[PDB]
Amino acid sequence: QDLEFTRLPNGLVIASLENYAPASRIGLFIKAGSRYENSNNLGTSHLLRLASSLTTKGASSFKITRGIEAVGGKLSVTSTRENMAYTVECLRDDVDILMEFLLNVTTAPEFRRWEVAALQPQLRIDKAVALQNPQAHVIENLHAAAYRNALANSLYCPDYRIGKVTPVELHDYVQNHFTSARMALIGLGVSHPVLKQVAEQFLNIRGGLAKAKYHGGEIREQNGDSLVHAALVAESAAIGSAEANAFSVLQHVLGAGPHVKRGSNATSSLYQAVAKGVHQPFDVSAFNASYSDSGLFGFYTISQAASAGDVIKAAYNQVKTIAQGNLSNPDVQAAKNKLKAGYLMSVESSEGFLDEVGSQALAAGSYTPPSTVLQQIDAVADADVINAAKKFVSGRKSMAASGNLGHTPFIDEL
Amino acid sequence: QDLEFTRLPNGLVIASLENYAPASRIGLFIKAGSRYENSNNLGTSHLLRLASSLTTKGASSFKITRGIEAVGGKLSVTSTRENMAYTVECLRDDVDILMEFLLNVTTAPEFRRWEVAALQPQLRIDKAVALQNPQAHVIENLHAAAYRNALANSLYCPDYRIGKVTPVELHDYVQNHFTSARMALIGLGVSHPVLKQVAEQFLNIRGGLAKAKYHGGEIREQNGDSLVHAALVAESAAIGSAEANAFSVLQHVLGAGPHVKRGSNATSSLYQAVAKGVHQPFDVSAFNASYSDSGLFGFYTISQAASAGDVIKAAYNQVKTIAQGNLSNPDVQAAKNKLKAGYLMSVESSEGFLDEVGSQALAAGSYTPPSTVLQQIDAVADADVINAAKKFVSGRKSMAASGNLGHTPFIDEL
Amino acid sequence: VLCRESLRGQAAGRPLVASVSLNVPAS
Amino acid sequence: VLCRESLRGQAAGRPLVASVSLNVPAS
Repeated sequence: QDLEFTRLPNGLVIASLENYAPASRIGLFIKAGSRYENSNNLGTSHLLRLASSLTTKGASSFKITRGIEAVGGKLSVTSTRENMAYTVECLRDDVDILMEFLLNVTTAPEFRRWEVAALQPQLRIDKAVALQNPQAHVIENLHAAAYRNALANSLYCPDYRIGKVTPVELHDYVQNHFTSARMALIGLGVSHPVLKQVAEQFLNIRGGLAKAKYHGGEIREQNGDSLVHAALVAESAAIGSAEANAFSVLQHVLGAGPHVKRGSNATSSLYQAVAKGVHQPFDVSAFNASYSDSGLFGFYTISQAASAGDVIKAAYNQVKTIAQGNLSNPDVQAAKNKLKAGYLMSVESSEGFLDEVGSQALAAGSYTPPSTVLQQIDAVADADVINAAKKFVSGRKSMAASGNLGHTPFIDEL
Repeated sequence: QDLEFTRLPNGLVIASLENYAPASRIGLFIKAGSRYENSNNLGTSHLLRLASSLTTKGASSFKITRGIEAVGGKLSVTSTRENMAYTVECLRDDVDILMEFLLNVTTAPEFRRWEVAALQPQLRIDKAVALQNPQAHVIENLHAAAYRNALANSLYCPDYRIGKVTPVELHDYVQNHFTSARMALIGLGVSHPVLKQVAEQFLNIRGGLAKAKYHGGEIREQNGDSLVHAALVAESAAIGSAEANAFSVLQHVLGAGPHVKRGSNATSSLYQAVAKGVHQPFDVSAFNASYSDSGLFGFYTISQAASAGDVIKAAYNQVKTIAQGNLSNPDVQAAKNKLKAGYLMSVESSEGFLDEVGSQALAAGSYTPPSTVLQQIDAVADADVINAAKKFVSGRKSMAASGNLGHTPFIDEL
Repeated sequence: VLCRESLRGQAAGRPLVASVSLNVPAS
Repeated sequence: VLCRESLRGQAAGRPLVASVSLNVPAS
């Protein structure tokens, strides 16, 4: 009932936890997110995400699908800007069969010409569906506006590339980024000796391996949604800095979203700030993204098209308040309780815990128990929070919007 | 054999010239370009350009097409950012029939629901064809990057609007912008008394009526063309300022394009500047756009994708040279001769002259004979040219590019 | 969306995570 | 385009003018 963690000579982290539950769940996490694409292979990691049931050396495309379904299985693939994660769930008696599959897909895909060719239109489908959620518009643009290089890359292949990702490119991406050095093999409901064993033999992939440069920019998308999404961010702090915890707390001061169904959000600075003047449909939330080597911090509005000027300003002003001192301890206590509570809740599940343990394994090289985390959140000073707010107001801005942007301001309109 | 020009009480300019040629050519020019769209009716003037043979009060959709073709006719519609121009050519005996058509299309279109509905997909066709020329990509983005309002508008409807321009919107656009006050009725090969007559009765449209605010921006379009187009501009000078003539001369110093088939362009500053180092396919030219209330001046590159850094820098540097003094009188003489020659040549034709006379009628309110123009070009000082170059280097930059932009710099990379 | 109630909770504060599966819909 | 010769004259210096017609192709 304790997390066991080991690192191999070759750099591969292994974490497990025998909780003797009826279900077993294994993740292979990989420093292989969209940030690792260059201007020449854009979209490759997207295709790679979609491609997990193509034929491998060890099992046919048919065998992966039928074999996993036989036993009530699930094989699944997640990407952020920085990581990819291959997860298998099943009943505990069959982890053997699923590990076999997981190792095949990550260790020896074949990416046959005809299968890859065939999968190409899926790029468009998966992308098209994704872009239905207008948050994805704004957020992907936002990253593109903010950075010039890696974190700039969108997670979904750009149109000009759909049809045009090659077998060779898929191969290169895997061979170059799926290396022992850049993987974490996480395991809930299995024995740690057996994970070590598996990783020693089967994840022995010879280590085949720029800082993200935030520049600041602005990207507008005209349509006629009549609701305008906008995000406004400044450079923040990377994960693992105590600055990072400062921003996280500032996020929860300003308000990152609702705690009550149909809520008024009495406790959200931002929400009440907007609402003191504009009395119609809107939403607002602090945005906080913290990456290996950078971070974005700010807020996101959803306003009427006509009201976006009035809303974005009202929101920005609220952050200026914090930056110029106005923050009670009541407020910062509320913030920390929220963050503390929300953290613990986010690791309530098998899903959430696995993601956290694997996440940390890559990012640091270690496990931080929830107790220590809470200490680090308690350890943030109201001065640190006022500093983080100061940092945003004064820092160089990146912005992205979409909607009928008639009354949506440019950065240089404050 | 002299240009006759009159202005009505109601503001409508009329210019004619009886050259007793076998062909007659009438233009109705209108302050109704894309600049006059707001964020709510984007694309309307595009549809309006495509719509000229829809049914009018006076003649059916059928009658316009058949009637004009009967007599070997041509009816045609041009847009810039600032103007639209309806032109009819024919044999001189039939101007009566074509004037009838021109007046119908501009004075009383019906824009029936079903016809407008039906014309909608043409928006996509005309647009799709246009965007084949990659210059259009860059130049339309460039305007969008540079301005925040009118001159920002593209001449081709944005995708989100194709299908969605309404009869009502077409009507509003015509009723609001096709007014006596904002028109010029130009006429080569017809009697000026008869143009006055026509305009007095038939162009009596009651006058139904922001400065373009240049902000400066940057728009990148990733594809894989392997040739990178880029334009880099700074705010310039509006038409009618003597500053404007200064920029025009600077354009011809730096080099605006080739005088010889297969030419080396021994005389083009820019071309030789790039070519001293990069010895492969490229092209470069000064870009100069002068509008009612603003202007863009700079250069456009077409380079290898890998070379764009090296080319854009080499080009920018050449302008810095002019700005820091280095300009002989030999060079400025060459420039003026080019501009002078090219101006006179651009009005060699019926086409070109009509466009010039109509252009001026709107922009000033008068005709400037070519002799006076040449004086104004002669009247520019090498000091004025060095100033114009100075203005560019120091002025706030707008940029647009498209291609594989891997080695294409951002503004802030100089 | 036609009301604050329904609209709220849309404002983003998660940098995005794309997840696609074998036998579970993409998100 | 595979040569300087052919490439030259593409660099733009005309702000664009869209022209569509009745019986002449668009440009």
